[PDB]
Amino acid sequence: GSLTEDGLSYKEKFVVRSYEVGSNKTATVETIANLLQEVGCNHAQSVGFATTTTMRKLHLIWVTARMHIEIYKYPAWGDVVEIETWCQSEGRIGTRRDWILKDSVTGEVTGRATSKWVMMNQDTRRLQKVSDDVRDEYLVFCPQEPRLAFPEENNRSLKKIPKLEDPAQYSMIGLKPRRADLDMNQHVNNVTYIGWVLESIPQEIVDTHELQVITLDYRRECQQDDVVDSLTTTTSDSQFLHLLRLSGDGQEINRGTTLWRKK
Amino acid sequence: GSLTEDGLSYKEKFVVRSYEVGSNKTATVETIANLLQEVGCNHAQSVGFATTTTMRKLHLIWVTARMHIEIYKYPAWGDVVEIETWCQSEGRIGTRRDWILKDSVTGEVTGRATSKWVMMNQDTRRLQKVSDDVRDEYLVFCPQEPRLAFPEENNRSLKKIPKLEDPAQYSMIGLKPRRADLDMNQHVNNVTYIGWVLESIPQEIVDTHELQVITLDYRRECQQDDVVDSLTTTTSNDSQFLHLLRLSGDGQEINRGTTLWRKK
Ligand SMILES: N#Cc1ccccc1O
Ligand SMILES: N#Cc1ccccc1O
Ligand SMILES: N#Cc1ccccc1O
Ligand SMILES: N#Cc1ccccc1O
Repeated sequence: GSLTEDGLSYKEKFVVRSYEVGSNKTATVETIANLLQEVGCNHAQSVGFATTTTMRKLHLIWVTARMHIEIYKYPAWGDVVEIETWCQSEGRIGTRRDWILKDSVTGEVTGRATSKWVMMNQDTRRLQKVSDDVRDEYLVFCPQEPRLAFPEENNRSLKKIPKLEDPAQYSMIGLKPRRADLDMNQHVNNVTYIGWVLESIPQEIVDTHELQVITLDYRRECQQDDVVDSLTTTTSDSQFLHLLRLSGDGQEINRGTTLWRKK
Repeated sequence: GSLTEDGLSYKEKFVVRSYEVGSNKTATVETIANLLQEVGCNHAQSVGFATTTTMRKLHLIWVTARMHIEIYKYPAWGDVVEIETWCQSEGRIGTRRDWILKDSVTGEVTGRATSKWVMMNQDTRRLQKVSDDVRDEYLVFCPQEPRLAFPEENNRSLKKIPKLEDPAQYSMIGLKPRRADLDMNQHVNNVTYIGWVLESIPQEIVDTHELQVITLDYRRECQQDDVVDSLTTTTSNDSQFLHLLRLSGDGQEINRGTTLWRKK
């Protein structure tokens, strides 16, 4: 991978692996989400990091608030997918990281994604919002003119998501993380939550449709000893409303929506 | 990746990813097992496949009976690991696939692995000794002189594993696969079973030790609707454990194994 000519975005190519594909022999949306995370980390490394020494001193970290992914064509097993990523500050609110996925052979855009990140104290888990001196440190690595993977005014990535009301149409109960679901800091990987959302989609949908769009809000983290229930109701192409909540008290951890196109 | 000069082994390099590492910022044993599977798959593709046209006609597949991995140094996040793999027939019993892992910078061997595979009818699940006509088709892609990743006299890779007796010292109950644990044929990925074995190792061991050796026997498959219990008992500067995976209800065995850990 490498920073582009202007040093304001980063590109990396990936060969889709045999264990990374589903039954149609194309990459799963979780493999795609793992690759977006990987190119995001390689971008942060290439420019000196994604916390600055200032954030590290204040015990401040970046945390995902929302992930939105739209795929037109999933890369097949053995195909090379090229991914370009960049960041942009959105004022005191937080920062956005965008991605563009392309077929390396044709050069056509096969997917796009956008995420919203907020600053949080690592210990108290309190938000606080982006400070003046911290922001300045990041500004030099972001384009100043708006560069959006989803430019359209009031598009799918910015839509408010409602809370699913019981009884849910479908559910997968008692989902628990294992060591492979944790990251290097022993926290559940953000991609695991996407997998848990998808657990309550009926197999008949998975067999006859392809996932086109997924939007997922992150409200609270699932700890190593937590148990999750994944709820799904049809709201319609097929569209679904999703809710992840901790098995006991029913505390919400995530809410989202999915849009599926008939194969 | 590419077949070597003699066309009898295959090499591929991998850059360790950020989500592939544990708390030490080095690759997990499950990341390593996934990479061995990937280089095995790329080797089969580079030579025409890992079923031959005759096996597909007969509804015959290769299935793993045993996996044995020994790691000296786990590659760090960002490091390039080079893996060489080859196959050898072991008569009518079945075939063996071996791997050698190396640090791409130093050229030193950082790990090695060996696996035993048997032929099985895909539908009846019945095992069979490898026939001559099928065997002959594979022989041209394997070295004829023995090439072993574990040459040693009574090496760890060939040791018989006993059945853990209740009560187990440690256990992780109610483990279930999710869609990410399945392969392209909707079967639980062989690496998931390694993860499930490791689930019952106490966190204190994981924090103070590094996994050196894991040997795992595969007896039966966990289906999509099955639930698994992972049992572990200490059998021992080094810690050794006996492992058992069994289906949560009736207690039917799916896997047995052993692990050896060295103090960090
Ligand atoms: N904000 C921000 C940012 C920009 C370039 C690379 C890494 C980052 O976290
Ligand atoms: N997640 C998780 C986890 C952590 C330590 C032991 C077992 C687990 O499933
Ligand atoms: N047996 C065997 C074998 C050898 C080279 C590549 C793939 C194989 O299944
Ligand atoms: N394993 C598995 C699985 C298959 C279909 C739906 C949900 C699942 O966890």
